[PDB]
Amino acid sequence: VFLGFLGAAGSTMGAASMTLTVQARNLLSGIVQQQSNLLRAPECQQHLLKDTHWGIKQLQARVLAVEHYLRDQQLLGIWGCSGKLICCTNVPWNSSWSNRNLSEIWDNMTWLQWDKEISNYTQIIYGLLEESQNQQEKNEQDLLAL
Amino acid sequence: VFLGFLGAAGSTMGAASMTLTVQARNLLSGIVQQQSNLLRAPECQQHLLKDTHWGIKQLQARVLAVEHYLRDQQLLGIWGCSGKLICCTNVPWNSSWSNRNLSEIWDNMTWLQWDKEISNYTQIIYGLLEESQNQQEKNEQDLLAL
Amino acid sequence: VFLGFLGAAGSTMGAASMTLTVQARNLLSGIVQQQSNLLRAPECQQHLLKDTHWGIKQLQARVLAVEHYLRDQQLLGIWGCSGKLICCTNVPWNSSWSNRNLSEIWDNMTWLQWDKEISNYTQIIYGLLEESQNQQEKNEQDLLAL
Amino acid sequence: QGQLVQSGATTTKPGSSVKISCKTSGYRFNFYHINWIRQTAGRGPEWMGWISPYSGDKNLAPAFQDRVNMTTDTEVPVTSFTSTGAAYMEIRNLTSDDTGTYFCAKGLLRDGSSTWLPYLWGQGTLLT
Amino acid sequence: VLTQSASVSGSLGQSVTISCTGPNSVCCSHKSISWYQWPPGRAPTLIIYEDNERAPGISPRFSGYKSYWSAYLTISDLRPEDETTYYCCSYTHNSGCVFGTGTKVSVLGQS
Ligand SMILES: *[C@@H]1O[C@H](CO)[C@@H](O[C@@H]2O[C@H](CO)[C@@H](O[C@@H]3O[C@H](CO[C@H]4O[C@H](CO[C@H]5O[C@H](CO)[C@@H](O)[C@H](O)[C@@H]5O)[C@@H](O)[C@H](O[C@H]5O[C@H](CO)[C@@H](O)[C@H](O)[C@@H]5O)[C@@H]4O)[C@@H](O)[C@H](O[C@H]4O[C@H](CO)[C@@H](O)[C@H](O)[C@@H]4O)[C@@H]3O)[C@H](O)[C@H]2NC(C)=O)[C@H](O)[C@H]1NC(C)=O
Ligand SMILES: *[C@@H]1O[C@H](CO)[C@@H](O[C@@H]2O[C@H](CO)[C@@H](O[C@@H]3O[C@H](CO[C@H]4O[C@H](CO[C@H]5O[C@H](CO)[C@@H](O)[C@H](O)[C@@H]5O)[C@@H](O)[C@H](O[C@H]5O[C@H](CO)[C@@H](O)[C@H](O)[C@@H]5O)[C@@H]4O)[C@@H](O)[C@H](O[C@H]4O[C@H](CO)[C@@H](O)[C@H](O)[C@@H]4O)[C@@H]3O)[C@H](O)[C@H]2NC(C)=O)[C@H](O)[C@H]1NC(C)=O
Ligand SMILES: *[C@@H]1O[C@H](CO)[C@@H](O[C@@H]2O[C@H](CO)[C@@H](O[C@@H]3O[C@H](CO[C@H]4O[C@H](CO[C@H]5O[C@H](CO)[C@@H](O)[C@H](O)[C@@H]5O)[C@@H](O)[C@H](O[C@H]5O[C@H](CO)[C@@H](O)[C@H](O)[C@@H]5O)[C@@H]4O)[C@@H](O)[C@H](O[C@H]4O[C@H](CO)[C@@H](O)[C@H](O)[C@@H]4O)[C@@H]3O)[C@H](O)[C@H]2NC(C)=O)[C@H](O)[C@H]1NC(C)=O
Ligand SMILES: *[C@@H]1O[C@H](CO)[C@@H](O)[C@H](O)[C@H]1NC(C)=O
Ligand SMILES: *[C@@H]1O[C@H](CO)[C@@H](O)[C@H](O)[C@H]1NC(C)=O
Ligand SMILES: *[C@@H]1O[C@H](CO)[C@@H](O)[C@H](O)[C@H]1NC(C)=O
Repeated sequence: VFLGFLGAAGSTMGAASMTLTVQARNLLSGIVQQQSNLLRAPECQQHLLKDTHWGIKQLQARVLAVEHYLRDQQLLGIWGCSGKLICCTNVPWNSSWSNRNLSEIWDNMTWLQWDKEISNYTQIIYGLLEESQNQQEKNEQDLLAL
Repeated sequence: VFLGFLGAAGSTMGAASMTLTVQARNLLSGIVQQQSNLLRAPECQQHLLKDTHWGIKQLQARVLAVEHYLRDQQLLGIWGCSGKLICCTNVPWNSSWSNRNLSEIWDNMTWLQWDKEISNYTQIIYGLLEESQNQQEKNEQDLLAL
Repeated sequence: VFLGFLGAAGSTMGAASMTLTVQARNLLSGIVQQQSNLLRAPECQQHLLKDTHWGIKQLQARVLAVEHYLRDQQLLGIWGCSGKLICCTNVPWNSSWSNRNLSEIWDNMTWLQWDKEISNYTQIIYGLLEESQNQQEKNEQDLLAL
Repeated sequence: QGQLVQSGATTTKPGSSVKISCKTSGYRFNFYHINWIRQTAGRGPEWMGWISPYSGDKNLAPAFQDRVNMTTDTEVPVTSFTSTGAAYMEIRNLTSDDTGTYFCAKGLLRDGSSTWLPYLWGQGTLLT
Repeated sequence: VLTQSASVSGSLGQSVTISCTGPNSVCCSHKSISWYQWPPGRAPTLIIYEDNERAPGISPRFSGYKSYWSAYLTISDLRPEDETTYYCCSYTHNSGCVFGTGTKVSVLGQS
């Protein structure tokens, strides 16, 4: 049985990592009903968008949502993890970020307080994540210049 | 020789499966000409978008198209099939959906009447598709908690 | 040390191919600040979008940017290279396109003058790129009809 | 596609200093190096030195290490991928054995191992 | 320093090979070998860009080959314009070109 959207937000990181598809779905099934415009097709043409800037304003909100999706898919793309929800990398874990052991992290902490504890070094980790790939780019570069 | 956009819609499922790139292209080359705004750049500035809500209305139509693309790419993403056009999964085929044999399906049926015959159980198959991955998520979970 | 956005535009093709992540980032960190709407959330509500079509006009510009991103990710998708920045294909290199050897290309030319020299045959190469996959589609087709 | 024009030839008695000018066109003058080589009449021709128009770093043969001064004029843009420049070569002490044919050349590739290797030559000049 | 092999010729149509070698300080191993066609008192031309590859626009009849001690350059399908003087060189990335002594003689078939 599945706890529902964001159900494991108070669960251990391992339990939420088991239901990450659940959190992944609310990125799409909020935006499937709005792009549908099936219940919007007939109601006063296109919900009277003439002299109603809330209609455009509403539309701009829909744009922000798909724009955020594109930000996350871009990050998964430049880290070579586009197709997968869980991917391992080559970046070693610098201990200065967090000193907690594996058992304490995955069976004693929630993703919220973890993201709060590591929000300080997120940019650095992303930099290593954008950098580390670059050594794969370079190995492919060796295969390119023969 | 290539039958053209949606050319194999009346062909056997195997023949259309050979030209799925053709149907894939009309998702992009309708929207390349509109994002181009090259023939739109000079014609009365931005096609007079002041006091013309059809211009915004037009724009909202363009938004719906890229929004639908994002729905399909999200589904390919959460099924771990982002990079490929044909991917095999772990979900076994429950016979209650269709009792037809392989030869009758791929060399006697078109994709239209197939999609019509299985539209009843599409949501269930998607649920198994979102669920089955979750066992891969769990195998990666075993590799995570060591 | 990293030359910066588009820094290796005058460098040899090999050097730019080493810093393609740098050029890849300006697709996302221009559009992260605009979708943020954090500095836009409070300034006169939504930057007064009533009786200001520049606001909508501005929004349409943001749409064109994410639309172009979707064009490139679609092309990487239909070439089976979604997850990777460097991918090798099955298409052989027809010599009529360029007669230059590998050393002269990667250690003597920049990406600009290369793209200018090959802009003539880009569509043909894309056609082979959309076609060649189709033989992979067909191998998967052999595995489908058993 | 490029061209390397060289200055007019002149004969000067030994003891004085001189200057050779090598004008470029048909490529990006800052992309390829500039080499100066002499063909000795009666012996084997010898490479003399090379200098980068962009980096400005110069490396000469030990046979002309403290006897040659090189200078590269700033390139003049022509096309999006073509510039024009001037390369200058100088000798401090002149002698009768300095007689021979001289040439200026450009680089082959921009990077790699064969970067400063002479590829495209000038018409040449004659001496005393 | 580098001593180019003695001058050898041959009638048109056959193949001719010239070698280049020197001391272990400038031997052909661990160094890059270049070959040039140099008419006397005229503008030279580059043939081989490295010991195993060619320059842009070089006919494939001009092939190269380098051993752990000496290097060679072969010219197949001889033609009238092949009568010229040739020189070799040794170079690296931070050094300079060290020219060989030279091979000048080349003959025509049936004159
Ligand atoms: C919100 O936060 C709270 C934190 O407080 C969190 O509660 C934790 O929940 C997780 C699981 O979701 C627990 O983690 C696992 O718990 C396993 C134990 O579960 C069984 O045993 C419980 C204890 O029963 C004891 O007492 C009875 C007598 O009453 C006795 O017979 C038993 O033998 C045992 O000594 C029990 O409470 C539990 O619940 C059911 O059963 C009881 C009756 O036993 C019934 O009264 C309940 O109403 C309910 O029906 C169940 O029986 C534990 O074993 C496991 O450790 C390893 O063992 C299992 C094998 O059993 C492995 O499969 C597993 O992978 C482990 O390797 C693990 O510790 C955790 O203990 C809770 N922590 C608490 C309660 O403090 C919530 O889940 C959070 N919720 C969200 C949504 O985030
Ligand atoms: C729309 O729907 C229709 C359904 O009606 C569909 O038509 C089907 O088309 C598919 C292919 O697109 C056919 O499937 C394959 O057909 C292979 C046979 O093709 C050859 O043989 C045909 C029969 O010729 C017989 O008669 C002549 C005498 O006239 C005789 O000499 C022959 O030996 C043979 O006995 C023939 O019609 C066909 O067409 C060309 O040739 C004839 C002359 O022969 C000419 O008149 C035509 O104008 C045309 O030029 C061709 O010659 C069949 O063999 C194959 O089965 C296996 O064999 C081949 C090896 O040959 C394998 O490669 C293959 O993979 C198979 O394993 C297969 O059955 C199918 O038969 C059609 N069904 C019909 C017509 O009812 C349309 O394609 C659909 N279109 C779209 C866009 O969806
Ligand atoms: C814009 O375009 C220009 C094109 O003009 C381009 O310049 C090229 O830059 C690339 C690299 O970015 C060069 O490619 C490599 O260069 C390697 C050589 O680098 C060293 O050697 C240089 C020559 O020094 C000679 O002279 C000194 C005496 O002054 C002597 O001691 C040396 O032994 C040598 O003979 C040198 O200029 C260079 O720069 C530093 O050092 C000098 C002092 O030596 C100092 O004055 C400078 O200010 C600076 O601090 C450096 O020392 C070359 O070796 C390499 O070839 C192979 O070798 C290396 C191993 O060393 C391998 O690792 C490599 O992978 C290769 O296999 C390769 O050729 C290229 O030569 C330039 N071309 C020029 C200048 O014409 C710019 O980079 C472009 N910029 C952009 C952003 O696009
Ligand atoms: C992590 O980086 C810090 C400096 O940023 C360094 O002091 C520390 O030793 C590093 N930890 C490692 C390499 O484990
Ligand atoms: C498919 O599921 C139905 C119930 O939903 C079940 O009755 C049937 O046996 C299943 N078929 C299989 C497992 O092959
Ligand atoms: C490339 O294609 C042209 C015709 O488009 C052909 O003439 C040429 O031989 C081809 N080159 C190959 C196959 O190497």
